[PDB]
Amino acid sequence: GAESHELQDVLEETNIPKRLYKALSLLKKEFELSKLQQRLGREVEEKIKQTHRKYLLQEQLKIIKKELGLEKDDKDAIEEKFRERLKELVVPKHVMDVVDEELSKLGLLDNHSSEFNVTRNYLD
Amino acid sequence: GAESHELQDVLEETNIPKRLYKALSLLKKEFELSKLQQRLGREVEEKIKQTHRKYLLQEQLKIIKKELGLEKDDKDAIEEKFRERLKELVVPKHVMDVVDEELSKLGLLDNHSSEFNVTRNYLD
Amino acid sequence: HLPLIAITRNPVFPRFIKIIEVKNKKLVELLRRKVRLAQPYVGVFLKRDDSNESDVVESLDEIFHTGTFAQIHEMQDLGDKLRMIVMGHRRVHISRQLEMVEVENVVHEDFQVTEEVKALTAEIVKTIRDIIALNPLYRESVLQMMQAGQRVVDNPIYLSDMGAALTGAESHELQDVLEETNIPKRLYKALSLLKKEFELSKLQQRLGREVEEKIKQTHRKYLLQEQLK
Repeated sequence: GAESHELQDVLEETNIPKRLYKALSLLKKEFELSKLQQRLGREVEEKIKQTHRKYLLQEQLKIIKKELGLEKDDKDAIEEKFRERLKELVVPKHVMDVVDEELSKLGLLDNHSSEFNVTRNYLD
Repeated sequence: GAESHELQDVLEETNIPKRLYKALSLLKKEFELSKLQQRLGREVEEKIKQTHRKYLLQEQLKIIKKELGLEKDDKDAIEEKFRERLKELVVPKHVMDVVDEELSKLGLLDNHSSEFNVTRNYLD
Repeated sequence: HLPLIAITRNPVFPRFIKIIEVKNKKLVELLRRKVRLAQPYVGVFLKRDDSNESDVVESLDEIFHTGTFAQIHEMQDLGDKLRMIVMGHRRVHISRQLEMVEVENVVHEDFQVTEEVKALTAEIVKTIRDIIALNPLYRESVLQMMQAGQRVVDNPIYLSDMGAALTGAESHELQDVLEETNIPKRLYKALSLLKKEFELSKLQQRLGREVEEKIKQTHRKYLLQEQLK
C-alpha cells in the first residue's frame, strides 16, 4: 500500500541490493501500519463487545416481533388476539393447555387450510 | 392459434385491409389468451414458493415459540404425561399393550387429525 | 434561541435526509412561528440513553450538546400534521446548553502530505460495498453517483459519516464516534461498528436461511427414501 512517491523512490535506487532493501523496508512499514490498524480495530471490537449479549437477545426478540406484521393491520395476529382476549379471563388449566396444543397446531398449519379454518372457528 | 373457422372467415374477406385487420385480430386474441396463461402460471408458482417460505417462517415461528408460551409448555408430552399418570397404578399387562399400541398410533397420528383427538380421549 | 427539538427516536446521520414526526402538536406552533422568517431553520440533536418525553420538557440536559444545524426544505404534512424534514448540514457542539451562544467548532484537521490518507478511504468504500452487498440496506445508485474516483468528493469527512450512517449501530455508538476528534480514531471506530452491525444482521438473516437449509435437507433425505421406496 506504499505511496506513489515511495514507488518512485524505489525506482530511483539503482543497485539491486539497495532497491531490495528499500522494498523490504517499505514492506515492513506497511505491515507495521496494518498491524497497528488491526490492533486498534480489535481493541474497538472488544470495547463495543462490552455491550451485553442481552442487547443481541433483545434484537433477536424484536426481529421476532418484526415479522409479518402487515403494517399493524391487527389481521393475522389471531394468536395474539386470542391471548389478549384470554388475558382478562380467570380460566382453568385444562382449557389453557388444550388451547396451547391447538394454537401450536395452528402455527404448524398454513393459513388457508380447511382444517385450519375449522380450528379457527373452534378457537372463536 | 385461431381456429380453422376464423381462418375460413379471413379467407372469405376480400379487401386486403379487412383481412389484415382480422389477422391482427387473431394475433391479439392469441396474445391475450397467452398473456393470461403465463400470468396465471407465474402467480401459481409464486404462491407455491410463498407456501414453502411460509413453512420456513412457520419453523422460525416454532423457534420463536421455543421457551415461550405454547412450545414452552412443560417437560411432559401427551406420551410421557400419560406414562407418568399411569406410572403410580398397580396395573395389568393387556392394558399396557393396548396403551403401547395407542401411544404408537398417537405418535404416528398427526396431532391435528380427528383420529388423533379420538385416540387422545380414549387414552385419557 | 429556540426550544430543543424532540428527536423521538429519529436519528439524523450527517448528510442524510431524515423525517421527524412528533405526535405532540406543541412543535406545530414553533414551526408556524418560523415561517415568517426569511431563512427558516431547525435544530437537530441526539437524545441520550433512557429516552423520556417528560424529561425532554423538564430538563434540557438529556439532549446531547452535539447538534446539526440545517436549513428547512419544505412542509408536506401528508398523513400527519408534523412531517419535519431534518438534514445534516452543519455539525455544532455547544459548550454549555444550560446557558443561545453557539460556535461552528468543526474540527477537520488533516496532514499536509496526502498520499496515504485516501487509501483508508478505499478500504472504507470497499467495506461499505461488501456490507451493502451482503446486507442490502439502500439502493446502489448512491454509490454510483458518489464514486471515489470521480474526484467530486470535496468532503471526505462527510463521505465517511454517510458510510458509517449505513451502520445500524445504537445511537450510543454514533455519539462515541462523534466524540472522537482525531480523524483516524473516528474512521476506525466507524469501520468496526459497521462490521459489528453487519455481524448482527447476518446472524438475523442466517437464522432463516438455515431454516431453508434444514427443510431442504429433510426433503432430500425423504427423496432418497422415496427413490428406494
